[PDB]
Amino acid sequence: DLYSRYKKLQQELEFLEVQEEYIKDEQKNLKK
Amino acid sequence: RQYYLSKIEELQLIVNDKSQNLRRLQAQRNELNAKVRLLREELQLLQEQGSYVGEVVRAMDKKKVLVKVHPEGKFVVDVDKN
Repeated sequence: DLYSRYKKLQQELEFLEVQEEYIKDEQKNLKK
Repeated sequence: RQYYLSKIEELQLIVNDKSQNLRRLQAQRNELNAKVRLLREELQLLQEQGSYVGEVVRAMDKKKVLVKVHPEGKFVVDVDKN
């Protein structure tokens, strides 16, 4: 319960950070 | 108990703002994509040649028109489906 929620929250943070980096790279590519 | 709750709350708020930022960034990306695509279609539609301009003498068929292209002359042309 608590540990599962905490672990999924870390996973979803890491996933969202990956999406942020990917979107920033796509923004630079689209500007080019 | 309280360790898990505190960690979960910190992660909840941080990932909530992360998700809002991600939605904003994706909206901006889609706007840039729209701009780039519009420019690309403008280029493509500019590469096609200009079409001739001619007056219609009369319609001959349900699919053929007797036009007069200046200065080439008169043509029996076919009609587009639109």
